[PDB]
Amino acid sequence: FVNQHLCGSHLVEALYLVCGERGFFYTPKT
Amino acid sequence: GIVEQCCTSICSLYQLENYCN
Repeated sequence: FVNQHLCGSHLVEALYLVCGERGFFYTPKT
Repeated sequence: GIVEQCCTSICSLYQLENYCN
């Protein structure tokens, strides 16, 4: 699922799955 | 940032993991 174009909710979901209990930051403007 | 690297080009695990806490 990581090695492709990941946009919008699809990107969020990938971050959620990979990062697990660490959580993550989603900063589309930066 | 993430959109340029993972949405408008192909993402990688290496890159995703930079956004984990």
